[PDB]
Amino acid sequence: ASTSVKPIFSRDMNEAKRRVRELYRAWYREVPNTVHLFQLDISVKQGRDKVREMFKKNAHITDPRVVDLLVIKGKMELEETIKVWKQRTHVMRFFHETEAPRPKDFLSKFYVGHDP
Amino acid sequence: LHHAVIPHGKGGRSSVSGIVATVFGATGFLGRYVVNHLGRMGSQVIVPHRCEPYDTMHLRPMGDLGQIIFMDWNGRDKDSIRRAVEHSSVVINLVGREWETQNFDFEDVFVKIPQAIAQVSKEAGVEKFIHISHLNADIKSSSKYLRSKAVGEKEVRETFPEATIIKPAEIFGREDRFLNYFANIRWFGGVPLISLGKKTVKQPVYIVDVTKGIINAIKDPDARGKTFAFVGPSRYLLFDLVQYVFAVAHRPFLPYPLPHFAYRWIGRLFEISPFEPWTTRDKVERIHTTDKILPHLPGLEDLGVEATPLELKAIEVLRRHRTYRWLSDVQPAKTIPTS
Amino acid sequence: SRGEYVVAKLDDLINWARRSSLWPMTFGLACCAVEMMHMAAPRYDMDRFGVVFRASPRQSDVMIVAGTLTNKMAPALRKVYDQMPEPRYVVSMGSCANGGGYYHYSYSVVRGCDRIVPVDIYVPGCPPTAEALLYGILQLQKKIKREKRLRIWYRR
Amino acid sequence: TRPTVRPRNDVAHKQLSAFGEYVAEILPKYVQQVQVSCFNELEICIHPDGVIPVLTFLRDHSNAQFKSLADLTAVDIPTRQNRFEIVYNLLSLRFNSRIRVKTYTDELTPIESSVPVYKAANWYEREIWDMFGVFFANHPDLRRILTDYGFEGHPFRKDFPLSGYVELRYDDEVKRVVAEPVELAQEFRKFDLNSPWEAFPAYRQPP
Amino acid sequence: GVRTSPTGEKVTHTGQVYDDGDYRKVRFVGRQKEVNENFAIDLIAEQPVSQVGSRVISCDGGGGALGHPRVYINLDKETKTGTCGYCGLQFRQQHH
Amino acid sequence: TYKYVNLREPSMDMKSVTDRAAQTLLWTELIRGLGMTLSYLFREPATINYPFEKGPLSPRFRGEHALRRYPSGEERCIACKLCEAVCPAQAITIEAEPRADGSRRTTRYDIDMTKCIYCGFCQEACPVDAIVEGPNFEFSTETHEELLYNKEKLLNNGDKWEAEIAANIQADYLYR
Amino acid sequence: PTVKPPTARKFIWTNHKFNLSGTPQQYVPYSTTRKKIQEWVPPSTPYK
Ligand SMILES: NC(=O)C1=CN([C@@H]2O[C@H](COP(=O)(O)OP(=O)(O)OC[C@H]3O[C@@H](n4cnc5c(N)ncnc54)[C@H](OP(=O)(O)O)[C@@H]3O)[C@@H](O)[C@H]2O)C=CC1
Ligand code: SF4
Ligand code: SF4
Ligand code: SF4
Ligand SMILES: [Zn+2]
Repeated sequence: ASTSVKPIFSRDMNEAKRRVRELYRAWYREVPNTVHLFQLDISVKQGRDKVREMFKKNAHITDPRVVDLLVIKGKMELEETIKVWKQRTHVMRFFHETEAPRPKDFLSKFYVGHDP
Repeated sequence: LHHAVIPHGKGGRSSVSGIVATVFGATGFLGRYVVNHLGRMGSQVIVPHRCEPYDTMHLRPMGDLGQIIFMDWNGRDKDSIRRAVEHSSVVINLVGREWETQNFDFEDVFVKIPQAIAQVSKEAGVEKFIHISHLNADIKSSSKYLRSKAVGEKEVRETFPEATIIKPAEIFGREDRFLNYFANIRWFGGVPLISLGKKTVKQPVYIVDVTKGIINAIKDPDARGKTFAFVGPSRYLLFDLVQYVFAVAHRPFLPYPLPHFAYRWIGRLFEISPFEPWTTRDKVERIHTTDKILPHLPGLEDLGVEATPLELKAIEVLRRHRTYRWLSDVQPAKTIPTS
Repeated sequence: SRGEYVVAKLDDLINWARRSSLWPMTFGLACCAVEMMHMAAPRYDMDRFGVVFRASPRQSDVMIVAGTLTNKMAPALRKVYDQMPEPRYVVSMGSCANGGGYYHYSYSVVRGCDRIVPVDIYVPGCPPTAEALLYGILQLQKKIKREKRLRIWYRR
Repeated sequence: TRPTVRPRNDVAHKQLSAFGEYVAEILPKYVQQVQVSCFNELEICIHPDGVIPVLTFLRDHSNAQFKSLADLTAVDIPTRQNRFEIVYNLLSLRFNSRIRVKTYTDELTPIESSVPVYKAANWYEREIWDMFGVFFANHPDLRRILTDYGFEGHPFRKDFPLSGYVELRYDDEVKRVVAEPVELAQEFRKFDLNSPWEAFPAYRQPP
Repeated sequence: GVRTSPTGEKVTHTGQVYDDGDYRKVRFVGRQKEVNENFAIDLIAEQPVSQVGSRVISCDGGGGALGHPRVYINLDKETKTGTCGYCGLQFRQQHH
Repeated sequence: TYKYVNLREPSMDMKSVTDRAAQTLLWTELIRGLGMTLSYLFREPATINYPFEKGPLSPRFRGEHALRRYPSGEERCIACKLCEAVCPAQAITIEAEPRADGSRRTTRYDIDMTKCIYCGFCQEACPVDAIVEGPNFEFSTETHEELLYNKEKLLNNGDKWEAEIAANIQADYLYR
Repeated sequence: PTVKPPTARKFIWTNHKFNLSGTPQQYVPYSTTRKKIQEWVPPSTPYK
């Protein structure tokens, strides 16, 4: 009635999580190629840790429709890296190498400015 | 009161950090990274220059509209120094050449000029003053580059008692003349080395580490009147440091020993060049001067800077010396244990 | 002689050659590129000033950024700039390349090409007339004429 | 007749009304509402499941022959449960007429892809996904078309800010173009322009 | 008129000038500060007061449609002169 | 009504076929295109001698901005901010306050000439002909910061181009 | 101008100046407004 919704690809978290793992392996196997094709200065260890970091931000989702969209955006991002539609600048934007470390504790945030 | 400019913003390009810095020698190698860091947080930077205005164009994109201001100055004109520093709150000195010209010698660029800048800075009310010396500065050293370094270092400390003095080791980076120097020796076949490089120990440091230390010395109020010593986290034999460089570049490494006098005779030959000499007798002495261990001076960890290993950042410096793209690795050179 | 005299005259010669044989590399991006074409048309004929119609990055001496620089295009512009042999000058043409112009506040536009490359002449207008761009090029030639590369070397 | 008022064409208002009922009687399973505007444009409001049946009928039926997809776009109205309105504009060269077909979806419900009906809907649906995030199922190649690679968010949504979240710059330390949080030397100035006095009584809503 | 501050910087017609210790003065080193020499408050003070013989006079700045919107100025008060709100021309009534 | 651009059938008589064979083997149409480029060689070129000759303009030309004055030297601008409201690129910034004599005048008047789309809407909106676009189009600069005009820069343009600006307005104000 | 001279006015430049870019006479932007917030000046004389 009110909770009846059309699905994207997956009908329950079991099928959804299946697609997540298929995506994780695809990204895991690709990092060595990306670090070598783009001549990146990072190591393969950092590349796979960054992939893990992106998968663990969304570990709290429980809506299969939302999980499907996260995977769909993941496959598009993967296709842009395998086919080299991206460039070395785009790949290195997951690491934020030019931004200073913004403080996370109350005192430091209090000294610099008014933002919480 | 007419200072403490009250920084505003989120520490970005269009923010205001409250630093008005006059960076002498901003058009070289170390200056290229200091202006970049100062301008990355919205700092007012005054850049005196002696070169052609065309040679300062790589600095303009480093700051927001109106933040980088260029002026003419002359090393022997105290008035031109007065104009550049009278509005600033920190003066950074990076002047220095690796060879002697027909109009400036090691005495002029490492003793007189740093003394003139320091004296004028004092008389203008500049609070902070950063001066760069060498780790191996000593008045009993064969290299005349390092003898005048020690004289100037002490001469600044008297004129500006509250000045901060930094003493880095050899610095490696994209525009360096340390790793890039151990790659163009291939032009002459083998790689000469005094005592085969087994009698020399080097402790290279990363350019960005030196840059982040300078910035943090400006903000830190405890760095006034305090001397420092920046060094990387590993010591190397000159042989295995040069061996590593040729391995990363995939070039054929052919070393052969050479007596000290012979190496200085070829050094004499290259100094004849009326342009930037490829090498000099002073370059041979410093490259073969074992880096001092100064355990009584604070290092980079006292400024909150984690030293970057030379293995991590050696590839980016030496990629352009390879003769292939996508070659396909090199193992680290042995690190001399501490103590 | 004095040495300075010889250096002064050599500076004039090399400056004369460089400002008399400018070969631009037009980055025709948006509407400002149509006016750049009209500066090559018969009425103005930039070829008569020594400015060839077009060239490739390896044989070009001046880049003319004429149009809106998007975030998707900025990396491409920088790589072309880095591959120009030196001396290399940049001319920023129009409000879009100067400071963002009509699309200054858009999410997808670089606010002035000077955030990506160093600029030498800023030509205003939306678009600048083909005469304004010609005035900009002639102003760059005077800037090259004032260069003192060899004098400063002699006093090093 | 008044020189300054648009003349009213009553004949074309009558014809499009008849065809609107005609279409509503032939596809009752999907059509939810049919209206004609005062400048003679007809709108058919359908259920999102009827995208393929309705468009196929209007393209193939002898009395419709709408063989050109003029435009396919979307509109974002956050006050609705289904915030996305997918609009199809069609043209019949045979009968020299135009019709507009509208449906609705939300962030998570995928609409069916009309590439099998009109091959022109290929890129238009890539533009909708890129700028609004509406997913079209069974699309041959669905990906961003107008935004920068790696762009996060869907710019044409009403809640996406005008200047965005990141801006590009060249950094000389890393020797490449980097992205950083956006800061503006001059904040965009917002103008409150609406007059507090009602202008068009004919469109007044119930209290 | 144009006047100089103790440090030597010219004061603009709006009253703007940088303090002695302000760091923003460094933008003028090797360059100049652009100030208009024709302060408008002084020039409009040099115009004679026009004598008219009616209670209400109208001003349009001169030039007809090249001027400013036409405004009618009341002149009953005899302790001051009616002033045009757009252009600043003053008017006075003839001894009454 | 319509016409056929390319609906033709070549004649197949031996006379016409031989004509096409002569064209194929003797390059007749190619040698007829050389004549058109030979004639242009002997026509006078259309190039003007810049900067000693200038392309024609008109009184309505939209060029560099300028703040104007009344003939008495008073500023025309009365800080109404209509130009700021209609500028489609938001390139005008204005602050105001009563002047020492009590008049309504501006303290800040900035035009960011790198945002401006040189459209003219500011001189249409102005009710006192204070902001105009003069005829200057030769004001390119070597720095971005020189194209951020403030009120002092704009009044200098008006005091510098008033002889010409006043004439152009005289020749076009009856069309407005 | 010889046949039809322009209207003369007292505030018009009597000496034309050309493009001054790249010279010590170049225009340099600045804020024409005065300071908005005034801070408190502490007393010059002690208390205890
Ligand atoms: N590079 C390294 O490995 C080390 C650096 N240092 C010292 O720190 C400082 C940083 O130098 P660095 O950037 O690394 O190397 P650079 O040689 O590239 O620095 C050159 C800078 O100093 C200027 N300069 C040289 N001579 C003069 C002079 N007579 N008058 C005016 N300016 C002059 C140059 O101006 P211009 O370009 O116009 O000629 C330029 O701005 C130096 O003192 C250096 O000795 C200490 C230990 C290691
Ligand atoms: S500045 Fe004007 S003419 Fe030039 S590209 Fe931008 S909008 Fe088009
Ligand atoms: S011409 Fe148009 S864009 Fe430029 S300042 Fe005037 S209103 Fe704004
Ligand atoms: S519209 Fe005219 S009078 Fe009003 S603020 Fe703008 S320039 Fe001044
Ligand atoms: Zn008036």
